[PDB]
Amino acid sequence: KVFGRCELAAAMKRHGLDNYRGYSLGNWVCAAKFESNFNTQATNRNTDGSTDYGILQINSRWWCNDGRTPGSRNLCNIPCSALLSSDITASVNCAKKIVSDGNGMNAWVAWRNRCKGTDVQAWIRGCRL
Ligand SMILES: [Br-]
Ligand SMILES: [Br-]
Ligand SMILES: [Br-]
Ligand SMILES: [Br-]
Ligand SMILES: [Br-]
Ligand SMILES: [Br-]
Ligand SMILES: [Br-]
Ligand code: NA
Repeated sequence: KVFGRCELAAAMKRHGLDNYRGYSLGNWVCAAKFESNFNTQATNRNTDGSTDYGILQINSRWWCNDGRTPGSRNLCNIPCSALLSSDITASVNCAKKIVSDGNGMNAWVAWRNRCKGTDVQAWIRGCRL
């Protein structure tokens, strides 16, 4: 499923992401846009053999199990396929654990490179919230 911008904002807000760990709602919508283009079915292989999954491109090296990343951990205790549902609950709960591990949203390289320090409010502008 390809969310719309204001649709994903409201879905993130309902799952308690707005201002989670100090990060306003626009940061998370921006991060989803540049990691997945709002597509819950997005996947991308990394050079090391791991794969990134779902609307927030969560990495199989650390966070989920896909059965083909030798020596990885499964810290969210979840199969990576659960991160590809049209319901974003599993993705949101795993993001809350990632963003609390010490490096904040710098864990998402596109956030650091394309969202950090920008007018992130523009991403929720005009949405009925
Ligand atoms: Br957009
Ligand atoms: Br594995
Ligand atoms: Br394979
Ligand atoms: Br583990
Ligand atoms: Br949802
Ligand atoms: Br932080
Ligand atoms: Br914002
Ligand atoms: Na893993």
